[PDB]
Amino acid sequence: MMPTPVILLKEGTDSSQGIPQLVSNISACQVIAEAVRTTLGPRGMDKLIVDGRGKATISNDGATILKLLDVVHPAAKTLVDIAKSQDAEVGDGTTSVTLLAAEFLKQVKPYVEEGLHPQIIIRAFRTATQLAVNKIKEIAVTVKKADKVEQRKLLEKCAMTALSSKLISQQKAFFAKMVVDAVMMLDDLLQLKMIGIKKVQGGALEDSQLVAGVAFKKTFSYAGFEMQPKKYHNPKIALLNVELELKAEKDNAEIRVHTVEDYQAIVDAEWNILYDKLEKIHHSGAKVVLSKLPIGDVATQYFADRDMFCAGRVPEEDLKRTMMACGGSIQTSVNALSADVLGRCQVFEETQIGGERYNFFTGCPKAKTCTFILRGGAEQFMEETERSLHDAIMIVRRAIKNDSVVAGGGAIEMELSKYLRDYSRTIPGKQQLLIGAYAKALEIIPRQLCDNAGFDATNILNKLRARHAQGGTWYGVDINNEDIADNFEAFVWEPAMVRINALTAASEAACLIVSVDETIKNPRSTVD
Amino acid sequence: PLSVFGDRSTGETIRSQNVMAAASIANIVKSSLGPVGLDKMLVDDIGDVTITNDGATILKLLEVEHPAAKVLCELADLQDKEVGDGTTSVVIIAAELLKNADELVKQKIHPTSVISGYRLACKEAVRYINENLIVNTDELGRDCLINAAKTSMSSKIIGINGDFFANMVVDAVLAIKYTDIRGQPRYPVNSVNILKAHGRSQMESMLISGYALNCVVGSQGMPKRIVNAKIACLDFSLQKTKMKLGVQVVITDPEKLDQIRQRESDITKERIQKILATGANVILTTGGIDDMCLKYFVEAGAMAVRRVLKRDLKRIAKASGATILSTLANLEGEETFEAAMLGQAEEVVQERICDDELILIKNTKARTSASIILRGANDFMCDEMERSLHDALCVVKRVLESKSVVPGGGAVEAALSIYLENYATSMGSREQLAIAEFARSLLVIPNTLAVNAAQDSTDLVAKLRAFHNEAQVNPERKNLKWIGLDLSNGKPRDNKQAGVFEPTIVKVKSLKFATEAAITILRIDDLIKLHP
Amino acid sequence: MICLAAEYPAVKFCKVKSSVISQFTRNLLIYKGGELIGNFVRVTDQFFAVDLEAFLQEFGLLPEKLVLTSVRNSATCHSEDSDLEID
Amino acid sequence: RPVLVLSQNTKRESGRKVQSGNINAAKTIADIIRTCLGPKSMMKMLLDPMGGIVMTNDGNAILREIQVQHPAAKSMIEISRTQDEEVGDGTTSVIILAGEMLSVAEHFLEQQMHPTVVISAYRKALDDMISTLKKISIPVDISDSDMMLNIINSSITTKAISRWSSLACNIALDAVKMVQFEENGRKEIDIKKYARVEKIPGGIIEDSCVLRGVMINKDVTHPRMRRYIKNPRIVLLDSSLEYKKGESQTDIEITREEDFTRILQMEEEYIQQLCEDIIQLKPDVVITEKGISDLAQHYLMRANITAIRRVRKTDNNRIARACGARIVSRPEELREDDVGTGAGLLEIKKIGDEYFTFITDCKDPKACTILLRGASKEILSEVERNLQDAMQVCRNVLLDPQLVPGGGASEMAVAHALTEKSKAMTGVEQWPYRAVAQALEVIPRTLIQNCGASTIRLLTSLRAKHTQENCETWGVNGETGTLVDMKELGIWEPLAVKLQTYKTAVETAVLLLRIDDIVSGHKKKG
Amino acid sequence: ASMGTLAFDEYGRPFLIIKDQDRKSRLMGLEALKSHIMAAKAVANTMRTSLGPNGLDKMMVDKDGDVTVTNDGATILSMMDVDHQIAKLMVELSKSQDDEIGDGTTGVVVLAGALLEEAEQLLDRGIHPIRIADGYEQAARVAIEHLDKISDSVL
Amino acid sequence: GMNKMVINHLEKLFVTNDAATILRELEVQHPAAKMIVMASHMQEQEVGDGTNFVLVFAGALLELAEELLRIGLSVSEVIEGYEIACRKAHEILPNLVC
Ligand SMILES: Nc1ncnc2c1ncn2[C@@H]1O[C@H](COP(=O)(O)OP(=O)(O)O)[C@@H](O)[C@H]1O
Ligand SMILES: Nc1ncnc2c1ncn2[C@@H]1O[C@H](COP(=O)(O)OP(=O)(O)O)[C@@H](O)[C@H]1O
Ligand SMILES: Nc1ncnc2c1ncn2[C@@H]1O[C@H](COP(=O)(O)OP(=O)(O)O)[C@@H](O)[C@H]1O
Ligand SMILES: [Mg+2]
Ligand SMILES: [Mg+2]
Ligand SMILES: [Mg+2]
Ligand SMILES: [Mg+2]
Ligand SMILES: [Mg+2]
Repeated sequence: MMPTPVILLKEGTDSSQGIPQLVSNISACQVIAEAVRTTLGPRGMDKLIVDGRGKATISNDGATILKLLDVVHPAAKTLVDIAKSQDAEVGDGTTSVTLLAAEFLKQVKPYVEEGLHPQIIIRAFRTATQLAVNKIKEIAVTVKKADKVEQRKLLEKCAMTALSSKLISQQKAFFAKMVVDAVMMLDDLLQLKMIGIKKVQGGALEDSQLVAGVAFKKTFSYAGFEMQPKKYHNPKIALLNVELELKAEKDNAEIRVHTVEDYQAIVDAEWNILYDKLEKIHHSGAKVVLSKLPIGDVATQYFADRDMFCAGRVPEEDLKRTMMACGGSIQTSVNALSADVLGRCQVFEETQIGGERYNFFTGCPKAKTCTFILRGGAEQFMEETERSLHDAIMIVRRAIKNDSVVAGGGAIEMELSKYLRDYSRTIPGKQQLLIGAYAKALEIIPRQLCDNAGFDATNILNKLRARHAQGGTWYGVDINNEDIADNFEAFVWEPAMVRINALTAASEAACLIVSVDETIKNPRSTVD
Repeated sequence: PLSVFGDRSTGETIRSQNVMAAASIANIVKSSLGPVGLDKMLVDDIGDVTITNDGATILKLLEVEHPAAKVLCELADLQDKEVGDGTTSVVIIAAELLKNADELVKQKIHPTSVISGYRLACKEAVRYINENLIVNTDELGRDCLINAAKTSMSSKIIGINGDFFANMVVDAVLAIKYTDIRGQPRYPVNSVNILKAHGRSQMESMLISGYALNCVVGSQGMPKRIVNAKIACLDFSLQKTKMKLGVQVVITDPEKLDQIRQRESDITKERIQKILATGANVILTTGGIDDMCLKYFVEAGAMAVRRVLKRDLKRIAKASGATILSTLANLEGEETFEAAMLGQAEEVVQERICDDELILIKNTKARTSASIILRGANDFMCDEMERSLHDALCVVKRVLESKSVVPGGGAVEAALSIYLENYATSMGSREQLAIAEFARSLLVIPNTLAVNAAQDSTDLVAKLRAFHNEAQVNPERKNLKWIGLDLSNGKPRDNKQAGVFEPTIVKVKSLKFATEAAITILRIDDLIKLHP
Repeated sequence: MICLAAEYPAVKFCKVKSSVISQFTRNLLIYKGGELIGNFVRVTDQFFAVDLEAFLQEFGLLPEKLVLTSVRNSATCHSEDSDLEID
Repeated sequence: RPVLVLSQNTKRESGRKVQSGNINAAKTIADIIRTCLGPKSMMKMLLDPMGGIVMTNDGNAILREIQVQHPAAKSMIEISRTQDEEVGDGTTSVIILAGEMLSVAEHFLEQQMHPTVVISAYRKALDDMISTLKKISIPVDISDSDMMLNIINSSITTKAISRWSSLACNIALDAVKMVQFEENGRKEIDIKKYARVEKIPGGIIEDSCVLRGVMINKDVTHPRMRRYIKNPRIVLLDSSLEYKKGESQTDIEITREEDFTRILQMEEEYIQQLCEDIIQLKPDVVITEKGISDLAQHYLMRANITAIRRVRKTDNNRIARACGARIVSRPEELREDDVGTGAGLLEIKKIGDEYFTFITDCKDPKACTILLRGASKEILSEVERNLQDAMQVCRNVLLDPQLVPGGGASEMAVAHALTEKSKAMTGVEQWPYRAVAQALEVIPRTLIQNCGASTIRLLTSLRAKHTQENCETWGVNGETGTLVDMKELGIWEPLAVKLQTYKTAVETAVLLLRIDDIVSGHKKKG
Repeated sequence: ASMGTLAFDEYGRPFLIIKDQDRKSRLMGLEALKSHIMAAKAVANTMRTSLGPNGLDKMMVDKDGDVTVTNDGATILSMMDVDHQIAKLMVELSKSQDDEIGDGTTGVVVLAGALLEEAEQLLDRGIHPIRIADGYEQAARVAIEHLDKISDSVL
Repeated sequence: GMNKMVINHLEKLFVTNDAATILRELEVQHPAAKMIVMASHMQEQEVGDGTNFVLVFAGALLELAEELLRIGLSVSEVIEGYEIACRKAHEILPNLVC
């Protein structure tokens, strides 16, 4: 280069181009994949990440681990982005997508180093991915009977498979059953906000319970609350959005009087307004009063005197769940508290759970919502339990949308690799090398499973290849038996869309990474 | 727990780091391979500039910190020392071997199995090369030497100049040929004095039918051209005689001081008179010569050259038949010089070469010697020409000593890859992968050759492999073993008829050294770096 | 110093910033074998290259006293295996 | 400092950037001295870091004083030095040609052509260039003084000394002719050692002359010695004429009273014996490279002998060549033929405020001194450089009697010949061949640009003219900017200078094209 | 084994992946497990002296200089100032035991430390830690069933 | 064409092969390059495509103008020739409609 007294780009601009740039991008992607490599399979191990403020996060989910990493490499960020996309669309496979994309890049790296044009690799990736998606849709097993018992069994097996990789894998059947029940209680949209998740410190994992109703933590009771009865056998619940306490009528309101009689009248008018609201609530017939807005001490004592329960400052989401469970309506005005706007539940109760008081609304027959109460010895323990249950819930929702399952444990990808190699054997040969590289890269997941489990990956892979060659679509890795087995008969089931989205996202990420030839980094502004 | 004052790396981390270092070293010199390779311009951060294509020079000049990179650099240096050619190829092959071996290791293949497979593959490759890929040079003649020199000088600054430089190299090597005991023709390269001087073009560099000294006469008095030279080689200074430490002059009678002082120089005067009385014409000495002895030589009409290099003087004495004389002491305790110690030459001239003068000892009798005067455009070009010339001389020496040559252009590498990937299935269960990876890594040479020419490496290497597979499968197509790479047109070509040859020793030594270096680096799975 | 370096190839003439190494800055170091020999500071109190050479030689520090080759001759130094005529 | 395979200060760059940077650096080096070519060139003022001023228009003088960081510029400067040392002329031309060829090579490098193809085309073109230059050359008769003077004038007309062109040509020709030597069947010129140029500031440049002998800045050791000898017999010596210590340690031990005086008397007697040995040859002048004792001076004056001491070795050799003497180290071995007879006058005269020794009437001298007297030191230095160029040109044409038309005629003729040669190549390398052939037009283009005439019209006219059969001697008049035949203008150049310039430029282009990677920052590692 | 991994690319170009990767440490696999077991063993061995009727108190001093002489394990661990994440896990375990039961906050830490100490020498013999965890779960189920078997009811 | 990763002064990553987008995120400092960038942006605003065409054509025109200046032509002659040729190209272009 030359000094060029007047430069084109400002000082600090960094430019890298050519084969070395793409090789470096592939290496960075390999590093990112290795960062979450050992979290895959029933023998996977959690990762602990400490942030700047000293908080430690323990997780097995690949998307969370990648997000917690402060990745700044422009090419490496693609893997994090596709992991986040897989988490958003599907909810499971966030570890598989990064491994698949990095394996694609690693397999095509030698061809990049020798000067092969990137567009050929991109075309080969697109063709192979289209063929693999078509094959997955073709060979996916579906039940065209809509049997309730069979559908429930399929959902439970899918939840168990999605859960048998986390710290709650020991109790995977219990959690899977509760997850299936919670999803089935959702009405038509399967909204995630309709499944409350409560974490309470202390207690074993088996102490966690699913509430066929709604439950929330006690919210800053006032004086006289302890005199209210804490159990009702058929209460009517008044869902309100009302501030029940003495206060100014309006922010801009002003009272101008010139007589002490009017002064006393004004004071009595304020008291009578409050008592009129309270009397309307009481005469509505309700026994439990919940409000998003604060409820004052005067209202609390008034409700206590009538053997009635009140709870103010309830979170809005908890009121929505209570409305969906009991079946009432949130009222901003108590002027018309008719019978049809009052929620009903069989049993209301306040009980102590590990040093905290929780209100329970059980016995709802028409509830369209749930509430998970999770017990654990630490807040990170419960956070990881919540993450695992979220993965299971997403899988069960997707299975509810369509019951198309493929056997897991790497069997599906072994079949895909066999099919892609067979296809590649019958083409001219320039694309054959790249399609064979794609098929070889598809073998990473069973190899990673064997490596994590401590097996010998080579022998297991050879046995799997020999089995798939001679017939048998659903033979994967048997982790417990140190061998291979028919994973479909072992009930290791995955929704087909999981692997479909994984392949699609990995292919898109690999194509985007390969297509880039030059990277430019402008100096960062406001250096101060 | 260890409480070791240093850093520690263990497992895949250190292995990946070592492979990183080896790959970086390989990528440093990967762009200077093959005829479509290009030179490099090194700056020594004080303004000194070096332009070269030789791998050994590049690796020696670079500053290296990582131990594995140091291993590869020392490997290149050893390859240069023991063979003289293929310094880039051995480094590239070793780095590719290490990369593929680590790729195998990352698949839970034990490094011992990889090392055993590499050893077996290297032995089988050497055996296959010796059995099949060698070509005897007895039936080829001088054309084989010319082609080998031209191939060696490809990728160098004297590439197109090869048509003349190959003839010069062959003549220079053949001039210094001698046969020792056991009747073995030995070619003592590095006895050819290579002199550099900028100025005229490459085409008109001189090959001396004698010897060339980078020295001049000690004084302007003596003539600068003697026809029937009588060279007298001396290993002592011709100066005023000074007594050693153990001798001390003490004078009590003052009348003897003048006699002492006169004798102090009359001793050297008598020595010079004895030397010149036998008819000596040219006097070369390693020591200095002061003014009075120079005047003696001027009056005698002879030549006196001082501060002659010891190796140059030894070569001159051997070529001209003279004998080095560290002293004029015979077995009778006297001080005599006889004509039997005089070496003769057909001419001694002080030629002028680009505003500077040097001494040419033309056509020494009783032995033939050669020297090369390289003419270029500047110092850097002359230095690179000298390096390329040394590479060509080493290649010609290897070809003349061992009479077996192999086709160039990656034909040997492709044949070895095909044969080894076929042979790996013959035996072994886990070292089979190691042998297959050895075969695959042997293809890095034609790949780099194709890349350097901006040709489609995939198609060219695929066609080469198909040709060699047909050669190894069909008995009647065994003539396809010579199918190499023609980088000018980017097509496979029979290199045996094209005249692209390399000594077999180059390939064999490169394979052995690369395999040993890869094995040495592969044994490390833990690094401890103590703080200084 | 630049002029003197030509005549003294055995010397290692060099310069260095004072900042990297203000009592000595507000208003020539000689080494030999790691030990100090000359420590002349503020030499302006006590110029030309000839003057500096004479000043350094009067203290007996500058080495006491060259044909010019074509460009260069040497290539390396090892067991060259010089020609040994036999039979 | 984790890992760091290479050192932290090792910087590496490679690719198209390196080639572009090298070519741009070469172009900048060319642009530095582009305006200093031709009879109408302008001088430049260079500030020496040691405080001096170099005012010149020579290419090598300008480039040698420039310090650069880009190694391609270092290569170009080394090219300039090589051209100066080999032939001594054409220093700006080779730099400009190298820059032009590197530019036209960058043209192809921007496309997908490998540098090796360009290099092979350049080598073929260079061979054809040499062939055409040899073909279009003409012989010269060295016995013709007028044509030798014309050649020297054509060489020096582009320098500041061109005003006194006749005087400069006569001085250079006389010096080169008389320094020419023949001994033992070996021919030599050796302008570097003999033909010394001595410059004395002051006077007028019209008084400059070359003497039939040697002049030195020396005076007699004793005033009583003669400062004017008609036909001196000169004896040259190396050893001192004073009592010196021996090599061995020679401690004495005096016990008797008279030994001290005896030792001093023997010192005096040794000096007297040396002086008698000198006097035995009956000389008139004694020159010594070392000191002469006062007692030796007295003993020499007793025989009426002028003595000069502390003479440089080169000056003593020059005097020996001029007066036909031989330097003798031991006076006792002095013989008759060593006495220098042949000097016709020796005179110590005062110039300005200094004494100068003249030996300026030698018959058939083989050495000489050019006495330059000018306005100042820098002007005299420039005059010395111009006269050195003249002497180098004279030596080149004496060694090679071939002659080539100048003023751009040779470049255009060679370019046309190479163009019609490339017309029948039918290959991929014909384009670089034609480009490097047409790159020779930068010399007539530079001449026209410096003259101030219209570049495009003049080059088009010259190219059209060169397409005819007998038009190889048509160039540009650098003073009027018009096409003119050089067999009338009279500008001619030695063939050796053109051959060296072309070869050096082409090889510089090849050397810089061969490079595509740059690494720097490592220590010397001695 | 520390300060992450740095490569700076095989072509010499800068190779940055994670922000401030030169100031971030990283422990992997067996070494990390050993360090965690060491920290947990240290915490449990500190706690075990305050177990039982003859247990001795720990006299905690906070960052304001106030002194709290106590024998409750949960209080001692909550007032402790630790940086190791495994020590924080021990503190959280004691807090959870205190929240759920209110008694036995010292026994839990000692039991966990003993379990991890045994798991250390189990890992040294080449057992996957997940297998050890599964065996611990099975043994804990057996122990809980036995506890239910031999329990007694009081009025 | 190959995509390019551009990191602007805000660490925002752009992956595209659009000339206008690439030039927008680049920190161009040279005034002449700035003028050519403005020309490309004006082409983008007026039409929406052809920015890379504008950039490469301007670069080629400027290099050939530099060659013409080197061989001896004046700036005014080059400018008038370019204008005449541009008018000729605009006249020719309607006849090339297919
Ligand atoms: N019981 C099992 N046996 C064999 N393989 C399993 C089993 N359960 C899950 N897997 C495999 O482990 C892989 C990783 O799943 P998991 O870690 O839960 O999420 P992710 O796919 O995001 O890594 C899946 O591809 C699945 O095939
Ligand atoms: N004319 C040619 N055609 C094809 N290949 C060649 C030719 N000349 C040399 N080669 C090959 O190029 C390779 C690189 O050689 P090079 O790197 O220059 O030697 P070194 O390794 O000693 O530096 C050699 O292995 C040789 O086989
Ligand atoms: N009177 C003249 N008319 C035209 N051209 C001339 C004349 N004198 C010299 N030249 C040309 O000028 C060139 C000499 O330029 P010069 O300044 O000497 O450069 P250099 O010092 O590198 O030789 C020669 O090639 C010659 O052809
Ligand atoms: Mg999962
Ligand atoms: Mg070679
Ligand atoms: Mg000139
Ligand atoms: Mg207790
Ligand atoms: Mg467009």
